[PDB]
Amino acid sequence: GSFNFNDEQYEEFINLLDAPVADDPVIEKLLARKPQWDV
Amino acid sequence: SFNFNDEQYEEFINLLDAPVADDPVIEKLLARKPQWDV
Amino acid sequence: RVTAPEPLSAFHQVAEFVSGEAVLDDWLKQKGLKNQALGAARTFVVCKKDTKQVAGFYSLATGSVNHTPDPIPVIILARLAVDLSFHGKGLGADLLHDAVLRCYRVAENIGVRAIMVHALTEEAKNFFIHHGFKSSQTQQRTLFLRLPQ
Amino acid sequence: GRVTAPEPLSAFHQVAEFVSGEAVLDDWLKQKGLKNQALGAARTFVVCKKDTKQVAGFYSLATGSVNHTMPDPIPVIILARLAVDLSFHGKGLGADLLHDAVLRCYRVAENIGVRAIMVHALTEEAKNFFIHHGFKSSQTQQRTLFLRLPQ
Ligand SMILES: CC(=O)SCCNC(=O)CCNC(=O)[C@H](O)C(C)(C)COP(=O)(O)OP(=O)(O)OC[C@H]1O[C@@H](n2cnc3c(N)ncnc32)[C@H](O)[C@@H]1OP(=O)(O)O
Ligand SMILES: CC(=O)SCCNC(=O)CCNC(=O)[C@H](O)C(C)(C)COP(=O)(O)OP(=O)(O)OC[C@H]1O[C@@H](n2cnc3c(N)ncnc32)[C@H](O)[C@@H]1OP(=O)(O)O
Repeated sequence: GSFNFNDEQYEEFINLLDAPVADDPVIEKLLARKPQWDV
Repeated sequence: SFNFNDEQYEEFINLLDAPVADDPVIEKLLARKPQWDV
Repeated sequence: RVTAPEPLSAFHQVAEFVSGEAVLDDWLKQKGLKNQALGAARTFVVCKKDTKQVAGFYSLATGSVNHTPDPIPVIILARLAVDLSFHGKGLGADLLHDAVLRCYRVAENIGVRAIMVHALTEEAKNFFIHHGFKSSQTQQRTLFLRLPQ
Repeated sequence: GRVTAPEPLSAFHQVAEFVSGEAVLDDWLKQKGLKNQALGAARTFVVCKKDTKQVAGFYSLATGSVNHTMPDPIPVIILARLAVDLSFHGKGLGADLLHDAVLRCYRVAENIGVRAIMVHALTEEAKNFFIHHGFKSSQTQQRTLFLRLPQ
């Protein structure tokens, strides 16, 4: 144990924990949908 | 705006504080039925 | 083949807008601009390209949930409508896409916790269920979508 | 043939004839497994051939922390080891052990609040086994992977 992280190791890790939370696949499809004005 | 009764409020708060969903790959791993419960 | 959503202005032509739900069509024509100016509700429209004729729209409004604990802020997706000329052409889901992403950005800046919907018909309810909204089992035709954080 | 449900490594388990393909893991099991089990340094779960105590596969969970030297502590679970005996390769046992290991770390997270599983991959074929099952590859350290745990 007791692994020691530099500033960007620690930051990468913190960003993985606090990362944009996932959602249900139907909701994920809705967010991924490319609308008829985005060509 | 909106007044919720105790059951309405509870359903709502349980939806907010509900566990975060898992990555679809990870969800498959958690759902896996392993070769020892055969 | 339709323009990107833009905030409702007095220059948008909404007089000949027909969705199939007259309550929504009447709100747009008679209350859209007033609420835009009051800030009570924010309406976004899509137009036929190279025109200002409204093909579809939705309205976002701020609300709060209280217990009969300080109030919990939510966004109300008050309205979403497509003109009958554009029905079943995937525009309704394109507007819901835009509406939900917009509510994600609002959540990041003021911390609203959920999108709330009060469906008028039970067919409207199933439009939202089909796109990942959760149906309240303690209230009729009320749906929720949890927002990040 | 058939294999037993995971159980904690005990003195009754036969580990002398265990070969995974990675010698460092096989040596740790035979020479350090029981001692660390008793000390509580790392905690090893084994699957055996049914009606037997011969180890077909195992993994080790250990508690660790992510630190900055002002005050920045954070507990994590270390998946220190995961190995299948070459006799049991391509029977889906490696993924069955990872399934068990991750569920176990979910239950640990519910009770002590560890934030993530950390994995230090030795071979780069092992790295891609974890990526294939949802683990995220660190870009600031080579062969280090993470899985966020609930809460
Ligand atoms: C009351 C409130 O707060 S908002 C209520 C909703 N609005 C209304 O009821 C107003 C009148 N209705 C309308 O304006 C429209 O018909 C809407 C909003 C219901 C949908 O508009 P449409 O243009 O028909 O939708 P669109 O073509 O984008 O539909 C795309 C997808 O939604 C599905 N869908 C559309 N309406 C429904 C419905 N009522 N139930 C289930 N699925 C539906 C389509 O089948 C399609 O699914 P798929 O891509 O998986 O095959
Ligand atoms: C110290 C540490 O960091 S522990 C990690 C390092 N471990 C080792 O090096 C030990 C030596 N190797 C082994 O014991 C094994 O070969 C392992 C653990 C790497 C893989 O376990 P196995 O039992 O061989 O794999 P299994 O048959 O269960 O494979 C299941 C899945 O993994 C995938 N997989 C297996 N090996 C690999 C690989 N090298 N790269 C990517 N995916 C892989 C398969 O494609 C399969 O996916 P699928 O079910 O969707 O088709």
